[PDB]
Amino acid sequence: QIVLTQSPAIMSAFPGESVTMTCSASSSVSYMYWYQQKPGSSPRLLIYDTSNLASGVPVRFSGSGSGTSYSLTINRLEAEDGATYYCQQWTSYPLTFGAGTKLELKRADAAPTVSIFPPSSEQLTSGGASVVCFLNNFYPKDINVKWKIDGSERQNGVLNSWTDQDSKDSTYSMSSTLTLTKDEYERHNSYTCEATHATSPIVKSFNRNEC
Amino acid sequence: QVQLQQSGPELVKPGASVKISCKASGYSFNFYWMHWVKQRPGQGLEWIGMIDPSESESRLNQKFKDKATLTVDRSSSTAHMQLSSPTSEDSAVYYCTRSNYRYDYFDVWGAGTTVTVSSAKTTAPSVYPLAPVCGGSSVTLGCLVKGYFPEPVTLTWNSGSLSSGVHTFPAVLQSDLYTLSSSVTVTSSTWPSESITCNVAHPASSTKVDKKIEPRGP
Ligand SMILES: [Cl-]
Ligand SMILES: [Cl-]
Repeated sequence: QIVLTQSPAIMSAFPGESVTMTCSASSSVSYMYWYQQKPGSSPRLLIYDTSNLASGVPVRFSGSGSGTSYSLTINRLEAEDGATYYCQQWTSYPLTFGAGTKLELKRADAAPTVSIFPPSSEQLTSGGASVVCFLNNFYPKDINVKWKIDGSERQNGVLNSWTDQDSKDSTYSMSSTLTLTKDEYERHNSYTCEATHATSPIVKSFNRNEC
Repeated sequence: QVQLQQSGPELVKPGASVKISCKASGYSFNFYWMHWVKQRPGQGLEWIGMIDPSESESRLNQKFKDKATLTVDRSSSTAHMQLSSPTSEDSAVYYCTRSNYRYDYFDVWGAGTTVTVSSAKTTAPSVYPLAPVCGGSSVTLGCLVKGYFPEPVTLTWNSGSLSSGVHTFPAVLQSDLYTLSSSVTVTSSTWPSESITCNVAHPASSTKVDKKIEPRGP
């Protein structure tokens, strides 16, 4: 029942920065182990017996510590290093991991490329109507997407999904889907999706049945 | 050539036991302990327990004492984990992972088995084309995969031949059904003269659909 407490929970840095994350154990441990988990893959051993690098782990990674306090350092972060990092103890059963530090990357601010799509004919035959907007290749992650129907904000029926940070260009992308009934879709004219963060918003719109 | 091969995604209804398998290869099976690890969103990594294949000695995390049963089939170099009376709390990715002979670490991992414990019905998606309205250097098209259960679906563009400029967004669950979408961006002169088709498979419902993205007109 050795509880491992990792801080910070979430962090980000530019490539080139030195980053350190800590793992505090509720009672003394003999060694700390560190695992790296990139989104969508299995955890992989990074550092064992406190400071020994696993086979193939580059020299930018180091581990240190003793007693109840341990740390992992990445000296000159690289874009590929985005992952969640877990410490792990093998001093007493049950074996435990910390809750992880999710490390992401910083880059230059980038505006999204925004594309809007009306309901397909196919969907309309089923009696439903979804309007979709893609906000692609932007930074930072925390963008606001706002839907308007005939110029009134619509918040109900909006489903958003972000991609994991891109491991090559450090951008995010998101898809926003507004679902209405066909009946409701057919009684309004303009559909707009608006992307804002800090200043001018990016606005894409269409008018139903105006071809 | 050290590997751990895990079984595919499982859907089970609450109360119905689930068994997942982990086939080892490229090493001498009896010499190494096999561990199991549970991963749920927001809940990091939890160690379930371990088993010695040599004589099937096992040790479990007390948290899972009445939940998980670990066995091995020495003849087929396969470890199994069985979960009794599952609830939605048992939905997770489960990894098997081998411990190093000399050191206290996990040195090879399987790819994980995703277990969904749900009473929701297996449902086929509807796949809808996303083309821009009537009428830049590029054009973005898309594909909306709406209303399936359980995960996963697989989505490709032009059978896998269009792989760059793609964003396929993680599914989102709403009222027992998932919805996913994908975007593809090409040079503005590429489409519609070159066809672009979304290929979607949902193995659970034996659904395989190709949807050509057609331009919108009057
Ligand atoms: Cl079913
Ligand atoms: Cl749905």
